Amino acid sequence: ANRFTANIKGLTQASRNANDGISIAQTTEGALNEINNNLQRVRELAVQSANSTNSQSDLDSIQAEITQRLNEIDRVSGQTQFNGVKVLAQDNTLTIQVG
Amino acid sequence: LAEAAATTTENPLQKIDAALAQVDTLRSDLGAVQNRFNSAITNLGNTVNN
Amino acid sequence: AAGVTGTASVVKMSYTDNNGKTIDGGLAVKVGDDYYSATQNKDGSISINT
Repeated sequence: ANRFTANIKGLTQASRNANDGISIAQTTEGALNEINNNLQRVRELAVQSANSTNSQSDLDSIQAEITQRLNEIDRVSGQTQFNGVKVLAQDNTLTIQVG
Repeated sequence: LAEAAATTTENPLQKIDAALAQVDTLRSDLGAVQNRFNSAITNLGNTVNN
Repeated sequence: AAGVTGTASVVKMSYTDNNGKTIDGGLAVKVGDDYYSATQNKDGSISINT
């Protein structure tokens, strides 16, 4: 009975460990979706840029929003974090005991 | 305080066009930044939900 | 101080586009093909922006 109780409690806490894992994964994915949105919008702008009709002024106009969107991407990447974990600032491998 | 012009302006077109370029540039900057803020809003929304 | 080698002179900026339209800016300092944005001293002398 003692051994079974130990196993029960261990698996119980593993439940919440896995739930924290799902939470962190959800946060990361959430950040990535909007990152993707900005990249695709910048792609639209880049395709627009091909119009040789554009004057240098209009080219700078488009360049402005391109720069702003890129800088926003950097901002989100730097600022995102789960409980302080800079989930988009460095290659990492996070441990989650499940047994 | 501004003086009173004593000789006719030369190439006024170029100067007025420079002013127009300045103002349109600033307006385009405003347009981009506004999108910045809206994207930030959506970022915050997903963050709060999660 | 910067080690720039060549004659120093004060020139005014003019830009032209593919349309053929042209504009003019402020003042700058040109050494060879290089340029530097210039600011007017109140006395009529010129300085390089940094």
